[PDB]
Amino acid sequence: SKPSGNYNYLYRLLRKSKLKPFERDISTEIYQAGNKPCNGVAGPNCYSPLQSYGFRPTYGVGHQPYRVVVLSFELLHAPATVCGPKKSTNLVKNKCVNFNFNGLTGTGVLTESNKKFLPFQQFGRDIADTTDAVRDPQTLEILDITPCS
Amino acid sequence: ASTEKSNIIRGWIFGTTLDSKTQSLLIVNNATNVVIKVCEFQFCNDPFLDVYQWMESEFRVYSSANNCTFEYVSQPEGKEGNFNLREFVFKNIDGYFKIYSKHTPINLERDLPQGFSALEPLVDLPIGINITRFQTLLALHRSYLTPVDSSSGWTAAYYVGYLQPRTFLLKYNENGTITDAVDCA
Amino acid sequence: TQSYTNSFTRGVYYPDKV
Repeated sequence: SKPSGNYNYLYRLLRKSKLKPFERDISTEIYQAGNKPCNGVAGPNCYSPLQSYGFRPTYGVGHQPYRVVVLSFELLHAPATVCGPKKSTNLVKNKCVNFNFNGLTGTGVLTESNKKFLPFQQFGRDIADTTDAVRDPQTLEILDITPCS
Repeated sequence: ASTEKSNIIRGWIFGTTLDSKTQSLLIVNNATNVVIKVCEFQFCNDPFLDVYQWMESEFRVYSSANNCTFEYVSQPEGKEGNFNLREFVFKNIDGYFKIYSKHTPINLERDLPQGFSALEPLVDLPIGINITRFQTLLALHRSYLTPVDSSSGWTAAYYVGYLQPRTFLLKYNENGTITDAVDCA
Repeated sequence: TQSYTNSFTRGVYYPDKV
């Protein structure tokens, strides 16, 4: 914001159709509101759709420029790379132990079955959508999650 | 879908008006790498890839590119070798451009054979483009160079199908592969 | 230049990664 007016932000006041989620329309064409074909110049039936902001510190709280940051992440069970600061333990076999591969908590027994997972597949669910087979993030082997006694 | 084995089709374009006034998606597959860029490309009436034959390809499909807000080079993308039918499913929903691919050998006549062949996910990247038109990029390979002029020497075989929202009943085999499907509608 | 054919049982892909 500047006391003389910061004109480095636009908000596309007018548009022909409603925008779909997660899209970007940076077209600077003249919005033809009337019936006469607009020839790219401002007229009584077509104006500039891109309007500038009047950000000034003199305005009260609510008209000041507010920076918005939208973090859009995907929490679907799939091969991921970002897995926080969660550290790793060793790999025990044939015993009732807890498991936390990529945030999936629970209790079961690893059996190291022969299921053939594809490179884009890491988790496997049963009829009841309960994850019964997982791919180890570090080792490329496949481990089943069977409930304990 | 196409069954050529001479690397003719090696890219596609996506956009609304295919001009410099709006954004456009340019995807080109080379012999060793793939280039995916989102820029205000000025597509001509007949976009095609030029070759100076073996190397040194020229991008004569567009006239200018200024904004260029998104670029992507994966170089694993779509060639699937040179030894037949490579099916592709392009999806653009919620700003994410999903691409599917699958390589199925052909042992029949010049027609779509029976059976089932599920496609595998390839890449998912956001472009935020209101894609309404597309065109297939193909290398002419007229044994010499050609200018940027359209309607080149075409003298010197792909299928196109439109997708619709349909409910399917997928049948997985014992090995986890899809061997049958049913279109409920 | 243009021909019309029908796909019998092709066009299926894996919806999710499970």
